[PDB]
Amino acid sequence: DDDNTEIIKSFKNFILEFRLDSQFIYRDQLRNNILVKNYSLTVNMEHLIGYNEDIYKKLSDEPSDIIPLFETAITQVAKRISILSLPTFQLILNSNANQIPLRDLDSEHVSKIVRLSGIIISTSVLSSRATYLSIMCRNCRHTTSITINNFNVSLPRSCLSNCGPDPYIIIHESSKFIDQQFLKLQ
Amino acid sequence: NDTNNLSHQEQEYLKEYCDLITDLKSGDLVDIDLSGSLVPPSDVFIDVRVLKDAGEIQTEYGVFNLIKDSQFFVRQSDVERLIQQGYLQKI
Amino acid sequence: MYYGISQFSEAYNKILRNSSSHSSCQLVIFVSCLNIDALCATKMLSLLFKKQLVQSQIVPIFGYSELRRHYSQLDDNINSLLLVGFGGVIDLEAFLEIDPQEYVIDTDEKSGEQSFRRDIYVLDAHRPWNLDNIFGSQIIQCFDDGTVDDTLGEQKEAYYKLLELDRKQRKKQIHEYEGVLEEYYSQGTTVVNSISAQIYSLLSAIGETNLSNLWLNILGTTSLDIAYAQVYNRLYPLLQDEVKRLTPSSRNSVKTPDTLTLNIQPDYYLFLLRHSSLYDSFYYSNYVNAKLSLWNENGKKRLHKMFARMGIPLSTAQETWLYMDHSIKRELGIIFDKNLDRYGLQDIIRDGFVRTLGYRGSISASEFVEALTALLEVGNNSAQKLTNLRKRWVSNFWLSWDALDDRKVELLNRGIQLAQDLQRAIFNTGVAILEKKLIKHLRIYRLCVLQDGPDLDLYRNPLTLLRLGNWLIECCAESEDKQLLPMVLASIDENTDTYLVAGLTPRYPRGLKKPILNNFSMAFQQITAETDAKVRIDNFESSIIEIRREDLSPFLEKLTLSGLL
Amino acid sequence: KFRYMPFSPAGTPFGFTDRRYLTMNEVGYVSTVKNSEQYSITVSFFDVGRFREYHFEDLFGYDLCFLNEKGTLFGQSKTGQIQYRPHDSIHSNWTKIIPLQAGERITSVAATPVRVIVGTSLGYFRSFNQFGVPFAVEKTSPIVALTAQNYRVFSVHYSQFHGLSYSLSELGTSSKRYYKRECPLPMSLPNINSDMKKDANLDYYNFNPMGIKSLFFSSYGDPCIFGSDNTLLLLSKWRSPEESKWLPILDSNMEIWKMSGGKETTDIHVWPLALAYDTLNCILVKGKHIWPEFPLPLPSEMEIRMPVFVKSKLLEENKEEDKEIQIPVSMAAEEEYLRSKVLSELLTDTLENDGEMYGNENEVLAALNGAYDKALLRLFASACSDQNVEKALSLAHELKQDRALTAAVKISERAELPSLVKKINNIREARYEQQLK
Amino acid sequence: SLPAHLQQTFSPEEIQFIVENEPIKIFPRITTRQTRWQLITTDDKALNNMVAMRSTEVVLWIALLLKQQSKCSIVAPQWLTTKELDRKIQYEKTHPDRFSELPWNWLVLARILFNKAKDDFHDPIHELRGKIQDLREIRQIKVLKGLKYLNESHLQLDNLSLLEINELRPFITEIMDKLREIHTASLT
Ligand SMILES: [Zn+2]
Repeated sequence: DDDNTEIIKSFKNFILEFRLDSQFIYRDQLRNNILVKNYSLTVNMEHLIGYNEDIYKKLSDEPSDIIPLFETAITQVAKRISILSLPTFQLILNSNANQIPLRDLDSEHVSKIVRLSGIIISTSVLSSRATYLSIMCRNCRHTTSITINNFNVSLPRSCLSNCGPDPYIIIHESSKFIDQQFLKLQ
Repeated sequence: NDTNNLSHQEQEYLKEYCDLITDLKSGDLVDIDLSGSLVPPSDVFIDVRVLKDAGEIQTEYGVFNLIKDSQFFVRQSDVERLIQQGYLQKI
Repeated sequence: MYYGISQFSEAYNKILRNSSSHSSCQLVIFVSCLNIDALCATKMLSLLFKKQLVQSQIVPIFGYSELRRHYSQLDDNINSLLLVGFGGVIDLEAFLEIDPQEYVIDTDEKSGEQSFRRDIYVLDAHRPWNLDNIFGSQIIQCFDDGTVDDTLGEQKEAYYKLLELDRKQRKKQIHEYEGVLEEYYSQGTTVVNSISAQIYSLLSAIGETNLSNLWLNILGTTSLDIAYAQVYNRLYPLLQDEVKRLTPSSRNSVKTPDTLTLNIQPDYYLFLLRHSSLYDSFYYSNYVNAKLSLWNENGKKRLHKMFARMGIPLSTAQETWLYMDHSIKRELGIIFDKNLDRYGLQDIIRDGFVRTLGYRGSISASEFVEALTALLEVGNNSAQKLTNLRKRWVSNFWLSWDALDDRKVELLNRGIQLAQDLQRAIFNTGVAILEKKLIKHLRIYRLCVLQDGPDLDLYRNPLTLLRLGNWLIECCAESEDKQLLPMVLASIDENTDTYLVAGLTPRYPRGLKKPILNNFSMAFQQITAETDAKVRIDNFESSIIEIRREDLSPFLEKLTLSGLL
Repeated sequence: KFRYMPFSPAGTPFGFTDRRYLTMNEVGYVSTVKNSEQYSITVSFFDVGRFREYHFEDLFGYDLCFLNEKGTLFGQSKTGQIQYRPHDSIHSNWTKIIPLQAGERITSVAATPVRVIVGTSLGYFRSFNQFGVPFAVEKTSPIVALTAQNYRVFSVHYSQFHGLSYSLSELGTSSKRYYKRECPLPMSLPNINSDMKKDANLDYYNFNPMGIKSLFFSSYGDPCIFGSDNTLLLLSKWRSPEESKWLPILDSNMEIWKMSGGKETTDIHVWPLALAYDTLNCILVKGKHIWPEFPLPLPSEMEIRMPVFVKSKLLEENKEEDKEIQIPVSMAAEEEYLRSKVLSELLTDTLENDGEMYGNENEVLAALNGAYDKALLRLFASACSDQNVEKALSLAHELKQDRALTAAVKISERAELPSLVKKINNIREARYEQQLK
Repeated sequence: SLPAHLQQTFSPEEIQFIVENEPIKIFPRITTRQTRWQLITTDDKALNNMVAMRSTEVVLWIALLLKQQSKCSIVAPQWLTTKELDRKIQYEKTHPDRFSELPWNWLVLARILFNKAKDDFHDPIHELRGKIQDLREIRQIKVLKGLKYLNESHLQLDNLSLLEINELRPFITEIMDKLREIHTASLT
């Protein structure tokens, strides 16, 4: 339970303190992005490694679990530098690690950060995914909500307020969504 | 205080205005260089590197030998005009 | 004139007094380009005089040809001039048209000391000196490591007695002193000490010591380790004391974006370890190639075999060293203790200096000097082309100079990127020389000549040629136990139709007692004095010469016929 | 229990480290670092214009050091080895080794422009000229501290069997003169706190078992010392033995208490350096260890003030959270009048005997007299407002200038005290007659 | 005649020049008290009567000129300390419209002293550099709220620094002028 708070605290203190010479480059970037209504941050791996190698080690071992924690840390900083409401911010990464040729990817690489290159050959249309979502309970007519995030979920079955075996339905009239797209790399 | 694009009335106008500027710059108030720099003086001493081979030249403070890609440690109040003319860089 | 360590302060006081006036540029520095130690020294001096508000000019110089030109044009109110990194071996009063009577201001009636309107100061550890410079030449003022006073009694005596002397007794005496001086002259070159080191002692004397100065000291010193290992080894302990002295209290505190540190820790004779990859660090190391014969597959397979036994997966050994896994990074210091012995490769382990500033990551002095050197080499009818080339090489001085500043790390990274390509191109020529067996094994010395190559232009610069020579010398030093021989290396140019020639010494292996001396100087000199051939001698390092295409073979024929080799 | 140890003015222990300060004064300070079996020493100056900072190596492990603006003196307490170094190059340094009995050790050393002095645990005193020629040997109480300023020298001595004591002397080249010889010293001891508290500062008491934090002569040659209670003491009227007396002139703890808003910031410590007229030069040290470290932090300046206040009363008077406590005007005026009086007397004694150094100090004395009457007028007016004619009249005697007495008449008129107007004018007439005489 | 970028405003160089004329407290390492300085735009007595390690007050440009060399040390202003900056941040958070009462030159002086005099502070410099940033960010929030009250008549500002005003000058004055033109045109 406490580990989720220590990790968030660590990335929060990263953004608030990384100077190179005399400019707090991530505080300035995060402020300048909000003014043009861009809710994201472009972190660079080499700076993270320079600041504290342990954080990069945690990120390198379990990326599916740790990327959401760093994203919520960005939101917590974004409020302090601009409010005396905002969505959850998108984390974006840059790296210079060795490229893997696309033909060499195999079972040794599952759930690892990978850098590669190629040619885009196809693009899908946009489609909608849910982030904040509201729920109605069919029997008692009680209501609640859930927060999805898009890393590797289904509707729950613990009924509340007997209340039945599978009583939950979605209120699309009070829920939030985001864009998603598919691509093919050759 | 080159000419082909100016109309002839403009060609004499420019000469007239140059005469006026040098008249103001001369006489009383001569102690302040009205055509000099407008940026406040930051430092007395600077390091300047030699960009063009103008050879040996004279200036009110003294004589310089502009050996290409040599470097000077000198007071700015002297070399300000040579920086403006483009023989020197501040590095 | 010469001064001792106990009297450097006095020259400094004299200079401050003599170059006082603000009306004129009363102080001039002449510095040899294409030398690192000279560069660093000059840097140090510049900072000192900066603090002292001494108006001055810095001029880089290529060689003797340029030296005369630059000296010629000097104004009379130039009360003081410094010669950095050259000149100790030659009579300066002979080299220039010096009449002392054109420069004495005042003769001190009491001392007999003549005060001159233009004073010339010299810094160089090349030996032996031209004796007049020490003894006769009053305007000339050079610094010595007590070497002159300690050694030269018979020679000093010989010089003065020979000068004073100007029938059986007279004949015997003259013959005697002729002998003495003849014995002293014409001995192989050697270079005994670091320029920057001497200046650091002066800074010590004044009280100007700081980490910015000490790091320059280390940098300058470090440049010697490749070629004059003995020197480096003599100097080294002093550096440890200084680093331990000036490092602050409360050590091993938490980082800050402002925290700077300098510390002693392991370093490896591996080519740029903390950049590129671990595998490339071994593969391009100048020492490893001599120890495992990497020019052929029976050598390369030994390297693969080593990493397999060390327990490092070969696909991770090729990853960029910054991104390589943390566990391997911290276990590497123990893995080498268990495995290098089986490959006869234990000499890889040593201690060195590492510096870091804030959050931007560590670098060692050994890596820094390679970056500097690379920037020197590759930074961006016949007489005009020569002129253009020589002028281009001087701009790289400033492209190097500006990289000594912590505010300009951007330029240093470019230097490192160039260093990697230079070593790659050197290795790809060395393998061709060995596999085609272009080394000719003459009885007295080893000869090698490059008639063609993938791009032979890279060897037109002296420094690059020296790097290739240094590669071949390690290979020749380890390939057989027998026959430590001199080596000659040459490269043609299609624009001049001239061969650029270098004469190279042997050397003893790293792990093993007087030093040897480079004798090519006298040899080259004597054949040049004799020969019909069209040749050039103007370089500070006399071991390097140039000659036209058709004249190489008669020159080398006369050279091998000579007994001076 | 007590044990003898070496000392030098305001040194530091090694602590956990391989380096320390040997001593400090107004001119500069000395530091050293240990390098396996050898030591490196560094000498620093605040007058960077006048002097050059320098360094050298010691193989012998000196543990004693003394500085003046002519040179530096170094010693080894166990081996008896000593060395003196002039600041100039011209007079080359010289060394000597001094005899010692079994278990005897040197406790302190000091030097004038022409005299060299050494003291030991067994109470032996030895003296030499600036070229090591011996002059005399004497047997006294064991010495624990020494200091000098030109020809004036100030010494401290302690024994189980003779108590704590001090001496004052002047090594005039015309003649040597003693003003006090091992007379009793009223200094506050630290032993009770060291025996009871177990504060983990025991290393400092091992390093300095006397707990005498520092001692030096003023900028006008007055003898001064800083106690283990963190109080500054000065010896007044030393020229007159029936009038000589010790004066407490500043309590550091009381200042930090007020500065903190009446709070107990025991994490803060004061390290004294030198006394410049009315102002202390000092380092403000924070954290575990009550002494400074490297690189040297910048100094601070602080004025002396008389001990008159009370914490509880000032808290009651006072009653943003750290705001320094507000004080009654009566206390402020009283403290000023006492401080003005003491300062004027000390300055007067200095001028009476040694004259002006610079040609303007009389003007400061005039300013002090003005401040003195001004403070008394405020106190007088308070007494008049209270209608205490007796106390107001007693205060009026202490005013100097008739300007102030005229103001006192106006104050009495505002107080509507014609009796006091009358009696002040009687005093003014009497003092005018005394001025006419 | 005059450059286009100097028609209505001061450049940051001129702002630095203006700030440099203020007095500052120093400790000299040499004694000048018994040539003499003979200045014409300032007092001359203080520099002629210096005594080593005796505190004195001089103009800032001469103070930086001395600190260039060994001869001087600069005392930091009392507001430039961790305790005071903590209190000012708390004031800023407590009063969501008022500006805290920092001196008119706080940004300029902080960014001069951190470069020229990094060695003479008592607090650790890497904390001061953080607290200065916190103050500037909070003040920028308060500025962005205020630009919704540009009007035809006037505005009041308090404790806003010189550099902060100069940053905003060409925007506020221009938009306010055009609102004035639109309004008065309807009256006429
Ligand atoms: Zn329910």
